[PDB]
Amino acid sequence: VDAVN
Amino acid sequence: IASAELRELMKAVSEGHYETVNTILDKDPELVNQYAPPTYDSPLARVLNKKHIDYKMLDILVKHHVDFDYPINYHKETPIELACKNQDLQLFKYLVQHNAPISE
Repeated sequence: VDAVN
Repeated sequence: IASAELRELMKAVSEGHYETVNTILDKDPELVNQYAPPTYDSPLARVLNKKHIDYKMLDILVKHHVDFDYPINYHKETPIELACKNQDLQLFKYLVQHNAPISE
């Protein structure tokens, strides 16, 4: 899934 | 930027460090499918980015529950879309045999 940035 | 842990994993993948990658994903399994729009950099992208794909490394990601439904590059191409663009039947076949989705 979309990473925490 | 992405987490130090994700960056560490992606570096090990790019460097071909099979055993290290296996260990990272044993210990921190939730990293396997983490991707970073808009580049869509990810563990999987580090494998599929290469003109000559390292199928040992891809198999390791598969063992650790990588999926093939999200984009893998800044073109927002899925793995199957990349295989299609590259006319790469070897990658096509691998993806199909691992239930990769095909877009419309």
